[PDB]
Amino acid sequence: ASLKDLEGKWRLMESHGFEEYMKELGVGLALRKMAAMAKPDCIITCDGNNITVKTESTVKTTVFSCNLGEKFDETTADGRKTETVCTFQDGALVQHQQWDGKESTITRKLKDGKMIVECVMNNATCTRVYEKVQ
Ligand SMILES: CCCCCCCCCCCCCCCCCCCC(=O)NCCO
Ligand SMILES: [Cl-]
Repeated sequence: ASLKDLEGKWRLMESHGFEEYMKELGVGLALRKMAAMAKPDCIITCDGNNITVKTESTVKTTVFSCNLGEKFDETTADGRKTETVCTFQDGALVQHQQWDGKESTITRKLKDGKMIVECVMNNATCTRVYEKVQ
């Protein structure tokens, strides 16, 4: 699996543990239900080391653009202001966020033609499965 393998337009097909993950993040109920219901597309572009992740929905669209391994300031879809580093490790794009002495990691990996997005914060894990839009 490679970084360029992640590039493209992706649609959410399956989600597990998302609500609990968002609660661990501190997302309130109203916002949680909105997030869970509006099921996005995630557009990723990989121009060399320069990685852009755009998450699009009818309710909110967020984008970050980073260089691999360089720390950057991210404003997340729920409004957290984090310091983030993306790395590439064992076939996965690893996005590590830190804010308020807390941390979360989001891993994106191509498995069997699908993008698997694993989100961890503390004891709360979320798995989200995306498929490539034709
Ligand atoms: C999928 C993005 C959430 C939908 C966009 C926000 C919609 C409503 C606005 C605010 C509600 C906040 C929802 C959770 C935001 C960030 C949690 C991590 C999302 C993520 O990377 N999730 C892994 C999949 O990319
Ligand atoms: Cl930002």
